[PDB]
Amino acid sequence: SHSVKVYDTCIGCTQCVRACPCDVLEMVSWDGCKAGQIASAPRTEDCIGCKRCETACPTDFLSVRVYLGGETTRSMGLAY
Amino acid sequence: MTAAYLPSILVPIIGLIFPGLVMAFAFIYIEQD
Amino acid sequence: MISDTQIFIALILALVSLVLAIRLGRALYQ
Amino acid sequence: AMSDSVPFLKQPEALDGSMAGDVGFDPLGFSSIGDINFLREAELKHGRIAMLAAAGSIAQDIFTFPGVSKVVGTAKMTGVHDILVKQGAMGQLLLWLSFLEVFGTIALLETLDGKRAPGDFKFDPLNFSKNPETFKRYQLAEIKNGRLAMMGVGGMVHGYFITGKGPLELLGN
Amino acid sequence: DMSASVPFLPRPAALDGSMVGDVGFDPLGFTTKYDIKWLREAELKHGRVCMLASLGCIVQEFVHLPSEATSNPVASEAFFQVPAGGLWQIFAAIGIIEHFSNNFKMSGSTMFSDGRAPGDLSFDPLNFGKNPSARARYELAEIKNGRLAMMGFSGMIHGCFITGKGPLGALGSLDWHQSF
Amino acid sequence: AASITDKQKTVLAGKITVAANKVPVLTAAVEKMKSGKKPKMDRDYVLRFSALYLTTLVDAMDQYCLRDANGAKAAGGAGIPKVGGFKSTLAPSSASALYGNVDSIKEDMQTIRDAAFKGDFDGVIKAAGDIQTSATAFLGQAN
Amino acid sequence: YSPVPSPEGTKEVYWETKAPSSDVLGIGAGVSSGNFAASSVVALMIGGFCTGQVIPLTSDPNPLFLIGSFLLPYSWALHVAAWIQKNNGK
Amino acid sequence: TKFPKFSQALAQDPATRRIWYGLATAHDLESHDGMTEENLYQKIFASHFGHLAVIFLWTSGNLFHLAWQGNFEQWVLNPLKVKPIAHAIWDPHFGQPAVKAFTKGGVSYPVNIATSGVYHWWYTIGMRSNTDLYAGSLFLLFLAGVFLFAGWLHLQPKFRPGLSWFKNNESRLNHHLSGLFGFSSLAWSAHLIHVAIPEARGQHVGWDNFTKVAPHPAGLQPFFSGNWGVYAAAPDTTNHIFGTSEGAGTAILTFLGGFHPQTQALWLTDIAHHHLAIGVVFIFAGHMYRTNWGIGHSLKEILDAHRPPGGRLGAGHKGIFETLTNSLHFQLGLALASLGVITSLVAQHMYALPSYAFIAKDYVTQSALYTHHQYIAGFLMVGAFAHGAIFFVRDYDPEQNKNNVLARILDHKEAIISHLSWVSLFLGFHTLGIYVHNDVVVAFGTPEKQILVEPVFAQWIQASSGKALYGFDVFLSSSNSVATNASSNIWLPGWLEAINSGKNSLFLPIGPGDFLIHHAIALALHTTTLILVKGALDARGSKLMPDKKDFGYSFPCDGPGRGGTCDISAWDAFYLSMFWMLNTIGWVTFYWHWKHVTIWQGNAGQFNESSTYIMGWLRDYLWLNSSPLINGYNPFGMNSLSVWSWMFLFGHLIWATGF
Ligand code: CLA
Ligand code: CLA
Ligand code: CLA
Ligand code: CLA
Ligand code: CLA
Ligand SMILES: CC1=C(C#C/C(C)=C/C=C/C(C)=C/C=C/C=C(C)/C=C/C=C(\C)C#CC2=C(C)C[C@@H](O)CC2(C)C)C(C)(C)C[C@H](O)C1
Ligand SMILES: CC1=CCCC(C)(C)[C@H]1/C=C/C(C)=C/C=C/C(C)=C/C=C/C=C(C)/C=C/C=C(C)/C=C/C1=C(C)CCCC1(C)C
Ligand SMILES: CCCCCCCCCCCCO[C@H]1O[C@H](CO)[C@@H](O[C@H]2O[C@H](CO)[C@@H](O)[C@H](O)[C@H]2O)[C@H](O)[C@H]1O
Repeated sequence: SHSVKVYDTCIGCTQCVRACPCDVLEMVSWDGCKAGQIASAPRTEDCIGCKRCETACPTDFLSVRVYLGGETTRSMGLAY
Repeated sequence: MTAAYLPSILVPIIGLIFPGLVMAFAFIYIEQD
Repeated sequence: MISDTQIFIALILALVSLVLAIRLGRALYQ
Repeated sequence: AMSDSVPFLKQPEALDGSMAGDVGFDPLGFSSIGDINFLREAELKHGRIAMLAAAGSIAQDIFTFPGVSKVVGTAKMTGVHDILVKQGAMGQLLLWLSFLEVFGTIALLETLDGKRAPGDFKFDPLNFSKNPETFKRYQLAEIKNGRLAMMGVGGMVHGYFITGKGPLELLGN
Repeated sequence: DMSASVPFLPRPAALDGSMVGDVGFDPLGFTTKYDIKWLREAELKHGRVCMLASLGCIVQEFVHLPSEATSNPVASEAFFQVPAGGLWQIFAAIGIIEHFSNNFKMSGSTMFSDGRAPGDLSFDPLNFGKNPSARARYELAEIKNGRLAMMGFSGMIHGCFITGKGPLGALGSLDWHQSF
Repeated sequence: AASITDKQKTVLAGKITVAANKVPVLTAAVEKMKSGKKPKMDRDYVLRFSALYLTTLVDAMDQYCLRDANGAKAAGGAGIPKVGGFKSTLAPSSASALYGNVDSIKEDMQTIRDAAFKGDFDGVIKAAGDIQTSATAFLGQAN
Repeated sequence: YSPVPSPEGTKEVYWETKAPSSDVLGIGAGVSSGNFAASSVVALMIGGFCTGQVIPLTSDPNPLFLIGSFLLPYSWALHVAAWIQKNNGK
Repeated sequence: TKFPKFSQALAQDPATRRIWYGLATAHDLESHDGMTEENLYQKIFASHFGHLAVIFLWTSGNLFHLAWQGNFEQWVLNPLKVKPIAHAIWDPHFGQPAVKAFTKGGVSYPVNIATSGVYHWWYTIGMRSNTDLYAGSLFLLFLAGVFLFAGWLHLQPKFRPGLSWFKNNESRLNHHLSGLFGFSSLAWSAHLIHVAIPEARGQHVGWDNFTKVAPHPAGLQPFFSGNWGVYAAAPDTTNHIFGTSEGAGTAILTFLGGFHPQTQALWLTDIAHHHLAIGVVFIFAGHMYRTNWGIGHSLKEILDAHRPPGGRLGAGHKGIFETLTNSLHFQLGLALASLGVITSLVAQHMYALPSYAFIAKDYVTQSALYTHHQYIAGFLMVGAFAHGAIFFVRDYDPEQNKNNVLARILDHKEAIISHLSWVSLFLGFHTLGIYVHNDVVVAFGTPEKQILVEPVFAQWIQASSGKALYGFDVFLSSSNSVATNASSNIWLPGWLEAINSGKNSLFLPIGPGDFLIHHAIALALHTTTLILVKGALDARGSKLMPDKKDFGYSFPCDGPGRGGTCDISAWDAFYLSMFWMLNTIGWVTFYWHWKHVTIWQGNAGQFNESSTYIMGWLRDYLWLNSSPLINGYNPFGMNSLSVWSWMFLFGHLIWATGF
């Protein structure tokens, strides 16, 4: 599966979670930013690797990062 | 050419039997669990 | 020129090299 | 602390006086470059080879071995070397001395580790170092005669080069 | 401390005196690089082959089996005069002896597992060996005669190359007078 | 039952046979040079043919004669081949009776060389035929 | 990763001062700067003389002048060592 | 699925990608599952043994296929007229006219005509028959078997070497310089003196007689006597016929210079003294580093001590020792760069100064050899920069390289890349402008208005080597110069005769077309260097991707965000630079082949007048010389060129498929 990391530069804008087509990311409680929330990736086995979350991230260099790894049926987006 | 039978013996073997057996055994090797 | 026996000797040496190459390939494959 | 041999010069740092013939003579400072044990082993080898060479030059003026006079004719000193390179004497001696010097290479390798005195091959078949003062006296005499024989061989061979006579043929007239 | 044969060199650490024929003579340090048991087995095999070879050169110079192929007194020319098939039979018999006496263990590591003492092929048909005081002296005499025969066969075959007369013939034809 | 010396003799005889059968290639080549629209002698071709084939023929014949005269000391009983040092314990190769053809072919080689420098086609042809006959005589005499 | 091996006696000779330490001269670490400078001048003179003797090179060059010609590039390293020892207080 | 047993991630791939990626990462041992450094080095050692065995088997196959199906014994007799045979053809898809048309070389079966030049090489080094060719093939089979067994053995337990043995720089440098370079060169000099030169002089020397046939009549007595110049006396006469004693000399070591007047190749005695001198110099080089006996240099001390005290290089070369020893990619980049330079050098110096007899008259062989080794050179240089980029991704530790030369390269990478970009744009703008200017002004009927710059710098260099064509009268082209007087007794007559005769490729005359094509070559080299250096230095990160080192050396992209990141990895810079490498070797080989084809035809003025504009290259080189190739088969028949006529089209197909 692909690996998705969220670094502590996250401002909790929830844009990466809204951009995710595969429901990989979610918002959890945090105290490191003014929004009081940070992104997390509990479901990276469903990650296709499209990097729409990285496109959605507004922080100078990204807070959410996708590292493409081992390809599975889900990560390759195969309907067969 | 001395031993002129050797091209007509070995060229069909090397060009058709060797790749067929290699492709078959490599297929079995790469597809087996 | 070269005789049939000389070609056969070269073929035997090549077969020995084939056996040694198979052994090296198996050793490298662990 | 000035050197005893050269009084207007500073004593060399690598010369302690513990070695035979050490008078502190090193104006050019060669002992600072090389290991002193390597240098002393070289000095002893040059001196012993020169002692044998000086004695040989004198003896080959004195007499010749049976049959040598036809092989070499009248071509004394270094002139025989080429002739006996055409014959097999020089090659045989070179082979056997090369064997001995392979073992001398092992001995020098043991000297450089501090586990062998320079020039010490422990060759005293007829025991003369029976007393530690005679040992020092014989060490001083060996190093002095080695240096004297080095310069004597130089003199004998270069005088032969000029004259063609030999060490004792020159003194004959 | 210092080796007995070479006083100015230290005694080799592998040669502690348990092995027979030891005067501490390993100046080049082959014992540090190679196993002592393999070197002793090699020394005994080289020495035994040279013992047979020196005896062979001496007896073949004087007496031979009756044929014209076997008639050459010189050993080196005898090797080329005799039929090659018998030489191949000699080679094959040596090979089967090598395979059998070693009990089919011929590698350096493999000979000494289930290990026999070096040079012992369990061959003693007359059984002089059984007395130990005779045994040790026999061991020392075998190692010294093997070394001496190695030197003797080397001299004999190279003298056969130089002279072409055979060993006693070369010794009798040493020339006091030579031109060079 | 054959010795090593006999095996070396058979190897040398095979070499002599091969070079003797190579010679008519030079014969046909020189006849093609002569039977041309502009007949010119390829001197270099004749010289290289000589230096390969006639030289290896002469060398193999010389080695056969050396093994014939001396015997087992010429097959390796005197050691490695040497130049200088010690003393040759071998009889000269001229002592073999078979050396006469070896003396003939060599001089014919010089004839060939001279003819190759002279342009004489028929000299090359006749000396090559003489070399063939002397090789046949050597091979049928040596057995 | 794994330890990179060096020959026995390898020391740290990295320098940021005016001159390197004398250890960079190896066996010549104990030679004074005056001896180095004198040997450099002598080596330049002998090497230039020997080279000028062998510049019209023939098929039989003198081996002594050939050996002595190599002292001319030796003299460069000698004056560098002279500067090093002079700025090392030696 | 367990085909990629070295990659668990690949083995669980459910698609056809698994087979491809297992094939493509099989020899990338550092990325394999659970790879340790010791196992990595041992596998590399055995693989190197296997590649050596492959090389020996290939050479033995060339020797065997020649000894069996070639015409080497016929070619030795008439080297300038007989076409050399590579191997026989047995193709059941042939018709009878193809069997007839490939029956060449004086034999009765279809053959391919050799272009590798192995005939000239083997003939020059003393092989004369098919028997010694066959014996060499057997020996190389045995040697390949020995190296296969060694590769197997040095992987067996109690023979696997440790990491301290593999990272022993001083011992490997001393042994490979003194023995692998020095003693091999000395032994080759021995082979030339003992075997090759006597066979060149019509005397057979083999294993059966080389201990009794002295290389020189005086023997080793002049060598042991110090009278070495005796070996230079009586050289081969200018009337010497190669392979015969006619006009042969007795010298074994000369410095004659120039070419043998018949073979048009370098004197074999000159080659023997060359390899002897190279052996002596390299053995002296191989006693430099300390291994076990106190004397010798330490590589770490040399590297750490060479910091310039002005501080312009920062910390100097401190830390480079560990960085180079710990990184196999640094070592591979250095080795590939040096090899690529030297195979370019081989390509230039072997056409200019051929060493094999009669190979300068084999035009197909010279063209094939130059093109082959120059394409090998381009591949090697691209590989050097690629594996340097891999070193920056995988092995570069910045904290271990503080203020180092490597760190300062990384700290002024923007200046380096920008100045490379400037020099590439400079060269390309003005070189293409001069070519297009010449094209337009020649098309409008006024070739006298062309911008034709004489290459006076390289002509001055040629005159400094003694070329009297340009009238520069400097160094060796001046009869009163100290450089002329210095070499006048040793090599100057033969060299001056070879450089001033217009019968060879020794310092060929050059004009404005040569000027333009070297400046185009300078453009292509600088641009390929720009791509490769920009890939290596941005491999760890850029402004568009500051964490690129976290993604490895090769990855597709970083997605369409941040403007789009197609081809952002350093592997993609390798991929882009491959096209530029193909372009530059194309330009170089086009120049070489067109200049040599016009010179060999006796029509060098065609190159001199047509190379100054691009239409001349398209019409007088590509279109004009394509006619026998495209007529290898036609509706009227076929001939032996038909296979090339096929392969040509084959190439035009697969290239397009790449698109
Ligand atoms: C120069 C110093 C020196 C000395 C004092 C000795 C002394 C000795 N060696 Mg020795 N040896 C030497 C150098 C020396 N060796 C060298 C350089 C080699 C070559 C590496 C050898 C190789 C060698 C072998 C192989 C053997 C000896 C043996 C012996 C002992 C028998 C006595 C003898 O004459 O044999 C000397 C025989 C030789 C072949 C060596 C000749 C070399 C010179 C000429 C040394 C002369 C030795 C001297 C005459 C004896 C002095 C005896 C002393 C105790 C009073 C004796 C203790 C034998 C022994 O008993 O060991 C168990 C033996 O088997 N040596
Ligand atoms: C290192 C041991 C050694 C030594 C010093 C010698 C010494 C000698 N041998 Mg010998 N030899 C040896 C081992 C040795 N051999 C071995 C192991 C074999 C093979 C089983 C031979 C086979 C042999 C033959 C067939 C001949 C000699 C001959 C000679 C003499 C002249 C040298 C020669 O032609 O090259 C030696 C030739 C070889 C094929 C030996 C090569 C193999 C060894 C290991 C290398 C030894 C080279 C040696 C250092 C050379 C020293 C002499 C040098 C000063 C010129 C010389 C006395 C010749 C002779 O007696 O002339 C009348 C001769 O015809 N030898
Ligand atoms: C080096 C490899 C090689 C070799 C030796 C051959 C050999 C041959 N090809 Mg060719 N071919 C090859 C590669 C090769 N091809 C490739 C790569 C292609 C693709 C471009 C083609 C495409 C091709 C075509 C399109 C045709 C040939 C034909 C032929 C035959 C020549 C005409 C003839 O007399 O047939 C007479 C034929 C026979 C007497 C029948 C022979 C039947 C064989 C002996 C049965 C073998 C069974 C099998 C291999 C057993 C092993 C299976 C195992 C590997 C799994 C001949 C057998 C022609 C032909 O006749 O095909 C039969 C033909 O039409 N080839
Ligand atoms: C760029 C080339 C280069 C350089 C700079 C060096 C530099 C050095 N090498 Mg190296 N080397 C090289 C290439 C090089 N090498 C190559 C190519 C090889 C091998 C083929 C070697 C092999 C090598 C070895 C094996 C060793 C060195 C060593 C050394 C060091 C010794 C310094 C020295 O000689 O002081 C010596 C000092 C002097 C010569 C001063 C002269 C003393 C007095 C003043 C004499 C003059 C007296 C008077 C004025 C003259 C008249 C005399 C008359 C009365 C007789 C030095 C750092 C040695 C070392 O230390 O290793 C680290 C060492 O063991 N090198
Ligand atoms: C004939 C084809 C061609 C041409 C002309 C270029 C040209 C260029 N490439 Mg390039 N390239 C090509 C094919 C080509 N490439 C291919 C197939 C690949 C493989 C994918 C690459 C890969 C590649 C890489 C990877 C790099 C380049 C770089 C460069 C530039 C520097 C080299 C140079 O000469 O600068 C001089 C520039 C030129 C000769 C361009 C032509 C300028 C024209 C003639 C000016 C006139 C414009 C005209 C008036 C406009 C009028 C239009 C209007 C009427 C509509 C340059 C823009 C490098 C770069 O950017 O360096 C800075 C670089 O990094 N290229
Ligand atoms: C140690 C070892 C021992 C051994 C031993 C060895 C054998 C001991 C022998 C050592 C011998 C060889 C000593 C030689 C000395 C030479 C002298 C110094 C020089 C004269 C040269 C100068 C004066 C001069 C010259 C002159 C000029 C230039 C030219 C001429 O016109 C005139 C002239 C000639 C006057 C033994 C075995 C006994 C036992 C012991 O248990 C161990
Ligand atoms: C990127 C990558 C990352 C890190 C690893 C890495 C591999 C190190 C790196 C890549 C580095 C890359 C691979 C570098 C590749 C580099 C290039 C190919 C090096 C070429 C050097 C030419 C030298 C200076 C010889 C010049 C000739 C001169 C001295 C001659 C003068 C004279 C001679 C004597 C004789 C007469 C002529 C004249 C002219 C009078
Ligand atoms: C001790 C201080 C000085 C040492 C100098 C040593 C110089 C180098 C020695 C050379 C090797 C030994 O050389 C000694 O054996 C050689 C054996 O081939 C002899 O060489 C002889 O035989 C060779 C082989 O057939 C011939 O090619 C030679 O022409 C012939 O001279 C030398 O003539 C002899 O002197």
